[PDB]
Amino acid sequence: MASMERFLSVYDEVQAFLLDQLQSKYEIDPNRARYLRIMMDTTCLGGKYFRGMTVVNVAEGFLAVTQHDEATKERILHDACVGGWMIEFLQAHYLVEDDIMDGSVMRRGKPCWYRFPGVTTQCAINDGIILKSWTQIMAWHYFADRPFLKDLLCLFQKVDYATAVGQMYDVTSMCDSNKLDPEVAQPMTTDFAEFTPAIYKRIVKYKTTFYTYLLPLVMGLFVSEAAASVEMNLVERVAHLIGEYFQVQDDVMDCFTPPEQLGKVGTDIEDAKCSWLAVTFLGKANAAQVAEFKANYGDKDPAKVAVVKRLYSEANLQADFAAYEAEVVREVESLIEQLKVKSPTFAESVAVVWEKTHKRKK
Amino acid sequence: MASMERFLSVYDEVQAFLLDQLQSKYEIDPNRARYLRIMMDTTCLGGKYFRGMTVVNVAEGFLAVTQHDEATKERILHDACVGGWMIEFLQAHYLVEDDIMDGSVMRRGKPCWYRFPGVTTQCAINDGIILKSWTQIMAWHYFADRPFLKDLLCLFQKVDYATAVGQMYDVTSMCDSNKLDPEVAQPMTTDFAEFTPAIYKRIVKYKTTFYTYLLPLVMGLFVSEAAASVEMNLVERVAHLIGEYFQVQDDVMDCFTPPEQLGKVGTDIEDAKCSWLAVTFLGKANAAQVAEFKANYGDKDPAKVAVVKRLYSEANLQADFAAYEAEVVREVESLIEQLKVKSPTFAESVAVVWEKTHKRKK
Ligand SMILES: O=P(O)(O)C(O)(Cc1cnc2ccccn12)P(=O)(O)O
Ligand SMILES: O=P(O)(O)C(O)(Cc1cnc2ccccn12)P(=O)(O)O
Ligand SMILES: C=C(C)CCOP(=O)(O)OP(=O)(O)O
Ligand SMILES: C=C(C)CCOP(=O)(O)OP(=O)(O)O
Ligand SMILES: [Mg+2]
Ligand SMILES: [Mg+2]
Ligand SMILES: [Mg+2]
Ligand SMILES: [Mg+2]
Ligand SMILES: [Mg+2]
Ligand SMILES: [Mg+2]
Repeated sequence: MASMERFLSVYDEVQAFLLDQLQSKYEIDPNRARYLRIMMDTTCLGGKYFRGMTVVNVAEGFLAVTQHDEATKERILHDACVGGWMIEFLQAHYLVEDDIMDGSVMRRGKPCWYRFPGVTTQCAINDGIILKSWTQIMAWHYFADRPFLKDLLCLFQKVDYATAVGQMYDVTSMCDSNKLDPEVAQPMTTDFAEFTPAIYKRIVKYKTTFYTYLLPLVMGLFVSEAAASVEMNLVERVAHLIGEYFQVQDDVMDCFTPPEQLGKVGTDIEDAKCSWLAVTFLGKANAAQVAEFKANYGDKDPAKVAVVKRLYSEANLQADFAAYEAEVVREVESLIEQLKVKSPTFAESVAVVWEKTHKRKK
Repeated sequence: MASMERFLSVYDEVQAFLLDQLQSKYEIDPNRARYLRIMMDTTCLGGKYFRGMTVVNVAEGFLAVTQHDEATKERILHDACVGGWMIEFLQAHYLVEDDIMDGSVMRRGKPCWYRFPGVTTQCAINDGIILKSWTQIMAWHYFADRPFLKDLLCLFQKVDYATAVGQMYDVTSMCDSNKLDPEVAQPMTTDFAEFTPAIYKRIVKYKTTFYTYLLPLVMGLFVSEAAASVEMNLVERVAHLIGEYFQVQDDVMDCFTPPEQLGKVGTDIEDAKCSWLAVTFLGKANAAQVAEFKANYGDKDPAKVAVVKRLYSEANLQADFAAYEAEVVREVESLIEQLKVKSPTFAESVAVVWEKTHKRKK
């Protein structure tokens, strides 16, 4: 695709600036510099680019309906692409750490960064932190001058914090709230009482909807100076909605999509994750299905995992997903309809994002 | 001490705000809220507070020589204390991750956060990231309104990045630059050719002098609006100097201070760290001392470590430290003398910081 290449060319610009700066203000030798180019390529590239592309889409949207000089068109698109990369670098950061926290094996068809032979956990934690700093380095370099800079950075760190908070929700989801205590070794739940639709939704709201949807949509508005031309409550509500759906597909895919298509290998069952499959399962299963699940869930044993998979198939959980999906389509089309009142171009952007998300295979 | 208590009371304010906000905008249950109060207390408290106190000192300095209304005095001190906590929270973040990367056991007389039974590595990585976000949450809450806010946040992230970059230098210091490669398992150096004074100094410049000295000194100026009344090159140079010395003491203490006085247990020998002791040792030892060191360094074996300790004692490395220290006193007093020309009050601040650093025991 010819817009993908234009986005990626801005990466090459950004990568060059970052690496030049390291050699020239941070006294880095070429081998460490090389290491960081590979760390940036490995953790920032080979994804769908839908977070960053989303910023560009929103910006091109306002550009088609507004008068601008050719140079402003250019600047604005360039700003959109750098903004896009901030979010991709923000994601890279989170995935590096997440793969560590989750015990993952592959991502984008390659081993997870920390599993690289010359990397390891000790380095990966810090590479992760580098990824996050890079995002602030870009912002300050490319946007120091822009009227949207405070707003952009205030949003970004609010989104970053929601995500970290959401991450803490996810990684403690298999613990009984009342037993959770830094002094005491955390035992897994036996009741699964907190695998509810409400709690599931809280987890996913924070760990994924802010950075996956809210941030790119609102950033696209910021770099367009168009935030006053939209109902912000509608934007928040639609980003939460689509973002929840996006995480539901992620959960479904963890268990049911073969790793070669997915580019990563599922770990939710092993990890005892409060995943959409698990919550939906516990919502429809009988007494004997529940008990069989309690005795097999949250263990690396390939045979116990096989059982949970067989339980999930038995429970016919694809019916539940069709119902789920049908309701989300209702509400998304609704919210897009509402967005049309003050901003038809933006609601068209939302519709493209939704379309891409709905039709996803990996 | 009665200024320590006033600083800590601002923590209680900040802690309350952060935790209230979680319950009221982030839907946190009391048990997760509790977990984060203990994580904040454990990682933010029980240290010397010299980074944050340093901001307060600098601010009180400009307040004694300037006319202000009683309310501005108050505001400015409050701002200084919140600024101070940003750096303490920034340090907390770095120590949580560092203890993981370094394989440490204790800090401030308690197990390292990740070694807590109810915490673990998976949670600690993220608690760490929370710590860093808290710093931006404070800034934006307390200072959204202040004229120094861009400057403060631009500096902070520049300092944060230098540190992360310095961390990558430290954790790869026992690798031969030319062998370092993400695809290939990293073998320790056999030559120790990169354990030089120049390389040592580059490591420490980035991993410690920016956040330990540059940031608090410059932040104290920012919240005082007094940055134009100082020679910034002199500030940078003195912060680098004192900060290097501070890391040298840290290295010396790692090996030679008993854990009960230190509050942490040394790991530099085991970890193959490019530490001041190692570099100085390699700088004065004979052919047979060097070879004996090469065969014992970078191994957890208590007996190989015993040997490196015995080699360090043999080499009479406390003479070298006295010479080192005598030269730093020369240059610090020099730089403080220079600081007196445009700003005598600030140079007095620097002198207090230096005095505290020089006379430290843990
Ligand atoms: O590993 P993946 O891709 O399956 C999965 O999506 C990863 C993921 C989702 N949301 C976040 C937020 C921060 C870091 C990682 N995140 P999950 O949430 O299931 O770990
Ligand atoms: O663990 P400590 O206290 O001995 C030691 O000081 C810790 C340390 C120094 N500088 C940094 C910067 C970021 C994180 C940790 N840092 P070291 O550098 O020797 O790990
Ligand atoms: C569910 C979430 C938010 C994590 C998976 O992220 P993506 O599937 O967007 O990862 P890439 O496309 O960037 O590989
Ligand atoms: C050498 C450095 C910079 C790390 C040790 O930091 P401190 O010795 O300042 O840690 P606390 O006083 O905060 O425990
Ligand atoms: Mg994961
Ligand atoms: Mg996860
Ligand atoms: Mg997943
Ligand atoms: Mg350490
Ligand atoms: Mg270290
Ligand atoms: Mg140390």
